[PDB]
Amino acid sequence: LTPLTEKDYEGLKRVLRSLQAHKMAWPFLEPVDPNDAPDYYGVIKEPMDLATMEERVQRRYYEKLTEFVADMTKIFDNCRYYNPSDSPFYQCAEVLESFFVQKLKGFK
Amino acid sequence: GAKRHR
Repeated sequence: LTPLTEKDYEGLKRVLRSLQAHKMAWPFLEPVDPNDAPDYYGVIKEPMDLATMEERVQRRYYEKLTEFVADMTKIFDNCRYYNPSDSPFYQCAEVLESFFVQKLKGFK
Repeated sequence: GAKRHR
């Protein structure tokens, strides 16, 4: 797989901002606050959130699109793992993952 | 594990 270029990085930033602007992105903007989920960091092995992704994109952490997609997928899979399926959080992960898959298809 | 309400 090819490395990310500076042009690819403009696309990553675009996709990240589209997610951050979505009405269902509210649970994911910042790292989970342990005061909202006291055992979260003992249960979730690899926490992730959109702010952490934004720091990584700004620092050109990702070498390949697969690593960016893996981090995004952690956001959604962690939320569905920690929360019950009837929670507003679980719903937000399902809607925002579908939106991310629509945007990702753009990269080809 | 139940998260705090928004």
